[PDB]
Amino acid sequence: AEDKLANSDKLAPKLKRELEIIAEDGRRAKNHLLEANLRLVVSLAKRYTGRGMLFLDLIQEGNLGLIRAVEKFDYTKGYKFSTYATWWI
DNA sequence: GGCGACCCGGCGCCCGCTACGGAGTCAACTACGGGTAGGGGGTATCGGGCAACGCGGCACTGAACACCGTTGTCATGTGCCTTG
Repeated sequence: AEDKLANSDKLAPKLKRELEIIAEDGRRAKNHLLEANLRLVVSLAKRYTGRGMLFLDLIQEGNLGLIRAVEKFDYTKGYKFSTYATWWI
């Protein structure tokens, strides 16, 4: 939807708003996924705590890795998101 | 419903200096791609060492004059002897 909106060719206004709405719903689902995986990322932050970096800082950096991973994740892989994410985390 | 205790946090300090011990720390991986950094190779540019000239002090050139200084020199003046 956002790809089609990004193109310069003219689209109908109602169709453009529908595409924007679908992209917004995708954004909402993205944040749903991130909040779901917050627990995994804090677990992996535990896994590297106590090495001179504050635990919440490690959590935040892992969260950066998490947003990267979701930005690079899709169902085309026949695996759960948990297995794929942990590498990027 | 402001007083009221009380409660609680929250804070704030807690004589002076010397002099007086040591120390030192548990949890991935690899692939790429660039960029720099070093290496030697070679090259234009700057710096240090010798030959030709110029001075400069003095030095010789004494040669040619000068400065006293000396014994050359002397035509011309005292002293004794002979004659008016």
